[PDB]
Amino acid sequence: MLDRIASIKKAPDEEYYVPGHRTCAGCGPALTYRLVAKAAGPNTIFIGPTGCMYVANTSYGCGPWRVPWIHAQITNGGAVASGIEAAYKAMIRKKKTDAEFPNIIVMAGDGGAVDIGLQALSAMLYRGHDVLFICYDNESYANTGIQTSPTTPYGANTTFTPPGEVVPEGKKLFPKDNPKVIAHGHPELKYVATASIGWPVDLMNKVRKGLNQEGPAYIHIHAPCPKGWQFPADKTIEMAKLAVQTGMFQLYEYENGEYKLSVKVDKRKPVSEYMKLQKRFAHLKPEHIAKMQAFVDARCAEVGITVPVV
Amino acid sequence: MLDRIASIKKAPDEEYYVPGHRTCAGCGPALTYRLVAKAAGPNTIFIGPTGCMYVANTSYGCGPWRVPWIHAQITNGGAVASGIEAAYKAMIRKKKTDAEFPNIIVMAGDGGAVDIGLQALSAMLYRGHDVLFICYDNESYANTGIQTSPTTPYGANTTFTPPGEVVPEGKKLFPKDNPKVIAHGHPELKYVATASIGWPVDLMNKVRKGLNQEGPAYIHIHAPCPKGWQFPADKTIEMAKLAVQTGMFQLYEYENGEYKLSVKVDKRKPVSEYMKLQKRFAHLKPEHIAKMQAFVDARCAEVGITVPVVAS
Amino acid sequence: KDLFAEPNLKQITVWARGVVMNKDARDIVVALTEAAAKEGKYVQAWENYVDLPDRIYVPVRAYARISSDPIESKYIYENETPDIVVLVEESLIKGVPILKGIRPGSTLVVNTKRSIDTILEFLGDTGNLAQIVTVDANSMAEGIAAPIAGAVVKATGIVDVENLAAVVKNPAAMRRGYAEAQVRQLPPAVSATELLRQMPFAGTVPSPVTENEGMVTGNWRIQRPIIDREACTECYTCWIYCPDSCITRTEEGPVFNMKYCKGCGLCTAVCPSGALTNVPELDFKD
Amino acid sequence: LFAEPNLKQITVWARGVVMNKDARDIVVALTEAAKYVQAWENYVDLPDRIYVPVRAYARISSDPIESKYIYENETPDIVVLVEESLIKGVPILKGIRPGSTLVVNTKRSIDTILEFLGDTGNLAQIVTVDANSMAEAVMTLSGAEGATDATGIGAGIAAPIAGAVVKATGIVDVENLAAVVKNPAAMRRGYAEAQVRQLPPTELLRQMPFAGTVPSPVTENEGMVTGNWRIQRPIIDREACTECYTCWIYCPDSCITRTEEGPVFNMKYCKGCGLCTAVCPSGALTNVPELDFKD
Amino acid sequence: GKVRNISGCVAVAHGVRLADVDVICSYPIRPYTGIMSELARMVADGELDAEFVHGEGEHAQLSVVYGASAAGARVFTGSSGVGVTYAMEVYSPISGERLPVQMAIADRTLDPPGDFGEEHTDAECCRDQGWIQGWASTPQEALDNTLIYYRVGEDQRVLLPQYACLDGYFVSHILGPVDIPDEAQVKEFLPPYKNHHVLDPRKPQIIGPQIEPAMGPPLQYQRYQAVKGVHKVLEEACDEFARIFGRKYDPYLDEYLTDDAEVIIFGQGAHMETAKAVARRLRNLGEKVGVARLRTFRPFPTEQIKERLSKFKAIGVLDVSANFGISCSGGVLLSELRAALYDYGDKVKTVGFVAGLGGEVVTHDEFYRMFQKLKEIAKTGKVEQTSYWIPFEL
Amino acid sequence: GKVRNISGCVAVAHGVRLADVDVICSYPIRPYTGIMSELARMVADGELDAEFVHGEGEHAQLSVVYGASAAGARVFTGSSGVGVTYAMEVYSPISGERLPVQMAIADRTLDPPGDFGEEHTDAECCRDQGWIQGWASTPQEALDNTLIYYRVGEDQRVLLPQYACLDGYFVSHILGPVDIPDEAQVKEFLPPYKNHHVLDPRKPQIIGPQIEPAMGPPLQYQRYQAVKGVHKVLEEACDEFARIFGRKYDPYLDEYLTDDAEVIIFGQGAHMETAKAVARRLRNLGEKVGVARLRTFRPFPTEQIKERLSKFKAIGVLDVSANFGISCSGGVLLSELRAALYDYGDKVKTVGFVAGLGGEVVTHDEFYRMFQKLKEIAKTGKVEQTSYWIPFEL
Ligand SMILES: Cc1ncc(C[n+]2csc(CCOP(=O)(O)OP(=O)(O)O)c2C)c(N)n1
Ligand code: SF4
Ligand code: SF4
Ligand code: SF4
Ligand SMILES: [Mg+2]
Ligand SMILES: [Mg+2]
Repeated sequence: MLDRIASIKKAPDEEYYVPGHRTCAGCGPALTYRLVAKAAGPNTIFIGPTGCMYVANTSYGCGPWRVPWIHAQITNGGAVASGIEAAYKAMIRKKKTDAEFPNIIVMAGDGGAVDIGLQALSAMLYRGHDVLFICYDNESYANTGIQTSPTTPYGANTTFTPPGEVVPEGKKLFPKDNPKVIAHGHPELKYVATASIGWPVDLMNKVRKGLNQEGPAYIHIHAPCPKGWQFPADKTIEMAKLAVQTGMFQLYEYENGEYKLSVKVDKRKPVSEYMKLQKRFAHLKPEHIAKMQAFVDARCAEVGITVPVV
Repeated sequence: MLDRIASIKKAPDEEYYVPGHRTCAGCGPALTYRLVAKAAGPNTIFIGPTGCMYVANTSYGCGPWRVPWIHAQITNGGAVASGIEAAYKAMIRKKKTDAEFPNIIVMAGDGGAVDIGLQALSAMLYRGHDVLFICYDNESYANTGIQTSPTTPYGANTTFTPPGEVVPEGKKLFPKDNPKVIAHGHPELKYVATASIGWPVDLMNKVRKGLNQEGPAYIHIHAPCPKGWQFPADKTIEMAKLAVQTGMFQLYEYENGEYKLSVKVDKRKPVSEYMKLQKRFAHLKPEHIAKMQAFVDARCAEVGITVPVVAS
Repeated sequence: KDLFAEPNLKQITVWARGVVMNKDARDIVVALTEAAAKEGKYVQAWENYVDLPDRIYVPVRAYARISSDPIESKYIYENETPDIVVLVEESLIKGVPILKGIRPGSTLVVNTKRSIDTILEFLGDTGNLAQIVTVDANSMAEGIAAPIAGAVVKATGIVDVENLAAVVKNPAAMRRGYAEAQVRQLPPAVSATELLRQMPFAGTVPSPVTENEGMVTGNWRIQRPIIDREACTECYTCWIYCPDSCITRTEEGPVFNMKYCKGCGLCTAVCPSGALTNVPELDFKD
Repeated sequence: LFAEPNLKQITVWARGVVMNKDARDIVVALTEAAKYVQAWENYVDLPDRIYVPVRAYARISSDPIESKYIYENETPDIVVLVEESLIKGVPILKGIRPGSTLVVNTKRSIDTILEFLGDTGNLAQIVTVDANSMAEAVMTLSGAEGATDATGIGAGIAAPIAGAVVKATGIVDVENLAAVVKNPAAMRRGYAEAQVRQLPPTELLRQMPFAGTVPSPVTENEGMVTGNWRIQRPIIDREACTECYTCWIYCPDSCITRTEEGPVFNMKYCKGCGLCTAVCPSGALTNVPELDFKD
Repeated sequence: GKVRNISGCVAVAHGVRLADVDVICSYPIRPYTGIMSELARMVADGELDAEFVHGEGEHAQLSVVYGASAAGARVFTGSSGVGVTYAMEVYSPISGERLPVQMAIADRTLDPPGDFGEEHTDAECCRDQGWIQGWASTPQEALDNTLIYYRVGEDQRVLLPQYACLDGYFVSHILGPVDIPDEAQVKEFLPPYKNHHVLDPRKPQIIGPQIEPAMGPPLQYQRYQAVKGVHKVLEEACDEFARIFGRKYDPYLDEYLTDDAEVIIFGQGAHMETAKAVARRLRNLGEKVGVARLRTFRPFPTEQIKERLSKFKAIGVLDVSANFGISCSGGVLLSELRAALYDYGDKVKTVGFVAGLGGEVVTHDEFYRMFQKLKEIAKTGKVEQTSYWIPFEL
Repeated sequence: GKVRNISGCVAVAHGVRLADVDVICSYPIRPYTGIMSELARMVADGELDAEFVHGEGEHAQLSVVYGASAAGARVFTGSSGVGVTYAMEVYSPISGERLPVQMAIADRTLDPPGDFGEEHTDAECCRDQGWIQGWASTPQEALDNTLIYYRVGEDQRVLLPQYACLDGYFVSHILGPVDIPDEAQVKEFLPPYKNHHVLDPRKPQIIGPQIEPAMGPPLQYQRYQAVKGVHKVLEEACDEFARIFGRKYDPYLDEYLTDDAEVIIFGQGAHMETAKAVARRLRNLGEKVGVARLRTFRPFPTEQIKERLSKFKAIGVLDVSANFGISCSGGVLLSELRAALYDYGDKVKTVGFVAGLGGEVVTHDEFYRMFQKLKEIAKTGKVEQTSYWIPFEL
């Protein structure tokens, strides 16, 4: 059983995501991977569907993971995870191994968890495998050169959603809320949570909480992309904290049919103070910001944020 | 706009699902298709992913639909529908057709909506296509010879979940509640509903209500399978009614974050009065029935059915 | 077919109602093949793969092949030239091609209580059919496999009685069917071009207007709904619940279409007025 | 047997993402200005990372180019650096041909640059231009992976740097290059203010492990040393350090180790993102240019 | 050594049971469904201790057994028809990561024709994925190939996945005399599965990192040499299978009356058994005809065919499949046989026969008409068309 | 025609633009992604009026355009590598329902090797699916093939989907002079798409019903004959493309200095451009060498090759792909070329060269060593091994 982490100082020194990977400077998802591996421990197996945290970390013919890791397709992150779980539970039962049951973690991108890997995700929760499925969310297909995704915000600029006269906002679609998708309909699902790199301790505790569960767990982590969202490499944590403080990302634990907010927002800032710091929203007019805000208000109502916008 | 259906007397006589198909005697999903085609009207395009309502209806080299219909894979029900919608909205805009925008309805089995076609469903709701996605649920992969599916009830007997000493209940897994899965996370989704063939008017109106919407709709229809669930061919409608009266299936309309119950169940029967009529549960001990009851009770709690069980 | 014919091979076609009576058709075939294997015959037993998936009350088939020589026609799906036609359900003589491709000196075994003469009103032309057998296996089994299988031996003598009495679970009912069987002796392929021409563009066929003639399902009927119009409240509960659209609302009330009616009995079961009755199909000529 | 004397190879090093567009626009403007030309971004460097040494290659010839399908220029004639710290820890002088020119974007003196280069080899000329003051660096998500650039060519610091290259080699006319750039004015500055100084005269199969499977590292991934990404490095003031280790928990590259003396920063892999400097609540960290250090 | 009269589906499951497979992932599609149905019963009744995972699809099927094998477990799955093409993406990573996943394929046509009958087309799409692939013509052979492909495929000098193929309906459903071996016979034959890499926190490994651009060819050539060495291991297994199980298999070709044959029919699957039945009768009429059944499709026995099938005047190649647009307008076997016998192209006449389409039975009459066509070629030494689409063209 | 130095991605997008495609379904994968980005821009900038659907995956991509084609709209999509194999199931129904869906493929190796370079391996998996398939070697050719494949594929005598293939990076990224045609040139060339069946509530049709088992072969043979008639339409399109656009393409083979050539190198794609650069140079040394580039992969020009390539002493086959286990241990091209020239097997020597693995560039030096080997075979008349895996074996 993985104990609760009291503070940053009382967090373990051991790294299981070592220095040396071809990730962007100040990569949000890289910190995500580091914190998850730190909270997981040595008894962990990582499944990495094709994306930044696969390609960038492994370039070339190497890897930063101190624990076992295998590549998966972007289409079968959870499907492969299901097999590794079933194998160990079978190899152990038939006394074909002395290995203890390991922590089985999927590090899927938003595309591989919300879009093209959703089917393999839902079915793992359905079969109730003891596997921790994590989505690191940079709100785009980042490794392919920043393309639109179901988690990409409305009016965001991507190579698949460029702003033009015909499509002034670039992306007309409002994002899909994957945490809410899988939180319902799966009887075996025991723990759902959303986390942010702005809150590293809260993140690691949620991971350990998911690992401690006697079933499948899912954690949707917000991971700002400096390259994709177009902002300086030293403002990633400022983007992560601002995203929560403005209501763009909601921190909670949905358990037993009820939401439990993680961070206390006394007053939330308008989205414009968050979108103006990112050149991916630099094309949007005040009508678009209003539509974003109205959406965020409705999104915040779903989790229980009743406070008005300041 | 398709007007509301007041009653059976006030229901349309026009059939768009004609006699002549190789479906089982007293086929639940066949009636489902009949009711859906009747409520849809002539300006409708049907998409049939591989399953009973594809194979049985088209066998051989024919079909019962008076309206256009195309085969899809069991994997791409919503994906194909999205294409037909995108095509028509473009062909119309570029003045390449004078055809009016049709009713686009997917008739997917439970496997083709909950299991292997789920991804094509979710992504269609995300893109907000003007398409009605319907799942007729016989709680198995029926056309392949009745195999277990995410909608197959707990402890149910299939060729993939046979009862034995190692697994006495056959199926250890409790079913996935797909309507609640897709009800959250999709901003473009405007209308979700669960229906049963036991309530034909309520069923048809929900279809018309979903079609009247300017976006993606999803309707999970309960359609008992005499062949698969192993019960007489003339007890399908009694099974549909019992499924509701015992809490196995819940009739509601989830809109704007709130569930709205369709039928008033003053008193709920125990789950045994529904499972005893089906030989797929014939292996279960009173202890397995208990787990089923506890599950059904909790399932009724989520939507708002608070009434107690009579003679439990 | 001259260089690859098998004179020592007897073909058996066992018709049945889908789902409900498929096993009965199977048990007949298996018992026969096991009995012939005791005499040294080469046997094969299987269900019609073509009829799969089987539907409720759809005419399905179970085939048998018994030969003194090794079978070289194993990979053939269906028995195209049967020597023995077996019916597990009586209404199969109505509207079902059970006499297609029958070979000279053949036998028709039927499970019924009706006279042979009445059956011939449903058979029409018997063709090369040599014998007809009727057995009431319903009363003998009260499975019906043994009484029917016993009746087959009485007319054809394909296997010895004692050999068949060693493979059945109810030998007693078998001997009755072997004894009470009513036997009456009767007096004694398209080209690939056309097969290609009958194939439309990409398999695309036009939508029906009023009915789907590609699948007439009236011969699924074991029983048909019969209405008592003096008991009918015209609630049309039956009309809204027919899976096969066989009911039409008229001023006289619900009119039942017998061309496609599968006789599922749903209309009868849900009718609150009891104005509908399930009556055996062989009480009707239409 | 396959040499091309009329073919000049140009290798332009840059920092990823921040100056990937700039390095490309430099190459593109010249090829468009010229003869037989080829312009492309190093496919090997894709996808570009922040502050990673990336490259843009150019080939201009009076004769038809028959070496187009080669990913990289293996024998460069012109080496261009848009960022100053690229002289440190980056193999920018590999395979350089005689009579070559080194173009660097900096305000620093030539003598200081030579202290990091060591032997220039076949390098004939070195050129420096302060394009930072003349133009502004441009970034966009458009024009990626082969897409067209809606912002155009030579919009930012591309033209002033490219103009400085012309002053030493004279590969293309200024007016021709001024007709493909968005700022011909800034180009004229780079072409005029450029300071030019003349310089003095089978196994791969054995190296392939089982199925490409490699063992997990223990302390570090030596397969990807990222210290040479640094344009700047964090410097600590330990008398201002509260040892809260806020920096330690926010480092994406695990380059900080907690000791009794406080946070120790690993300069072998540090990419110098400056997050630690930005998230430090005590202000004990400061971002200082990398070229102020010799190690 | 118990002899049973079982179908192919049950026969495969008994082979899987004796292999003590640890992970099984299932999904329904005819006619392979019976395998999983039998495997599900065997697990439920305690005849086999194994994790029976209910996959959400075929892509998932191959994905599960991929990860399970990487965790060091012996795995088994299978599919048919469009199920084979749905899981297409996963095939290449399995071979490339050297994971000996065995997948049973009871062939079925794609859409179209649909869900009725068999064609080899579905499995023949996986020709390049780097697997061991071959057809069993009888239920007994389907059981045998299961153990053998496990033995050959999980051999540490090979470490490659296998396609245990068998004809839809004709092998999967039709009963056949099957000698189901003893476990001591299988224990003697099949060692426990052990790969060079495995996911284990005690011995951490990084499986499948993005490799260097320059390291592309060495990785490709590494698997190439692994494929080349399959044949030698296969031969050792057939010699060992005969010693232990009493059944002698030929590693490459099942030849029937080919010694004095002037013309032969080349092909694979159950329909070659029908071809032997036609050949036998024509042999008794004094006509020197023969049949050569291919036992190993992948890796293709190129030189074995060149050596052993280059003594005939004419060779008819039956392709029970629809490989559209391909050279010579026949099938894959036609193209790959002509490639093997290319140096004898002027002497050894070859023609392709395309039949069994849509799952139709390749009848005795059709095989007769093939053999007669071969005599016309043998007399004239000329080939009008390179292929005939039976029964529309011949 | 305005001449521009654009990449393959932009060149393809302009072909899609000039085709006035109505429905576009997209998804990101290197290196084809750039096509959709330009198309997304053309729509956003109003350069093209089209429905730009954001597909959730490649299986969906081909699925979307499937239904979209059935609704009577001209469609376009594309993918690379494992994206091509992921949408594998949908290929057969698209062709089988006679829907001229065009899919652009910028080639990429599967997993493994991974995300770096190109192999023809991915597109060569779809050889049997019944599509029109060929490789473009230059950015100009990538634009030209788009229009050609639309005209041929949407022809009511053909009605088949097409694989517009082009080499990864080498064509997709590498800039080249492209003469971009006028709208009037294309409108004259390409009439609106009209199929025989379409989803229309006014004239209802049942598309893809479960057919009779006996109707299996005639449906297969119907599509077979449709594939056979592609070549005749293709020739008419190439003659018409030349008349309107001023560029005369050969329907099957782009041969360079083959008239008096004694040995040639056979293959397809951009690396053939490297081969053309090497052949000329050896010609200046007095060496009679040539190059025959395959422009149409499917349907295979079997008889065209038999006629035009049977006048050479030796033929080297370059397969820039990894088709494991195949006959002669080379690639698909080697086997299908030998099959076509089977009748001349004793005279015309053929050998396979497998290179460009993992996306590596097939260098001049490598092509030189191929040309030297061909002269060695032509002098001796003997072939040691049927294939050489460069640079590990040659
Ligand atoms: C990709 C794919 N996998 C498997 C099949 C085989 N198959 C044919 S019908 C059928 C059953 C479909 O189940 P469901 O969606 O529940 O519809 P139902 O048969 O119950 O009406 C299956 C699995 C297929 N056609 N395609
Ligand atoms: S693109 Fe974004 S997620 Fe990927 S390495 Fe760069 S910063 Fe990290
Ligand atoms: S199996 Fe079920 S769904 Fe299919 S035809 Fe029979 S009753 Fe209807
Ligand atoms: S259900 Fe009975 S009472 Fe009602 S309309 Fe039908 S026959 Fe009449
Ligand atoms: Mg992402
Ligand atoms: Mg179902």
